[PDB]
Amino acid sequence: LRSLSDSDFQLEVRQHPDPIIIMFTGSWCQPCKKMKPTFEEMASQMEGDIRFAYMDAEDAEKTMAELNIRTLPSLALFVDGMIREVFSGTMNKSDLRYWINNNI
Repeated sequence: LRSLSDSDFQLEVRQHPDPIIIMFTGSWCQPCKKMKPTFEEMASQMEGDIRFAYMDAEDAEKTMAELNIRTLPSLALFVDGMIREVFSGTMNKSDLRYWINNNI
């Protein structure tokens, strides 16, 4: 999965036509380590429907600030370059599917 930084955000999220969910992550986060395989399993199922990417705290300070994202990991779904929903914390595979499909 691609990792994005603040410098990529305008192009890849605000300007890009296709939906994207960003998992915000960090180096010292056990919960993030266990959720990665789930996020990546979901990415594989939804390929060509929704894009999936990471943003590490160290590279996404400005993005996290303006989206007021603290909890880690966090998920942020964008549609038409606009924020749809932000989830704070971990999800198992079934809750993740429900969250995505219910929000698009």
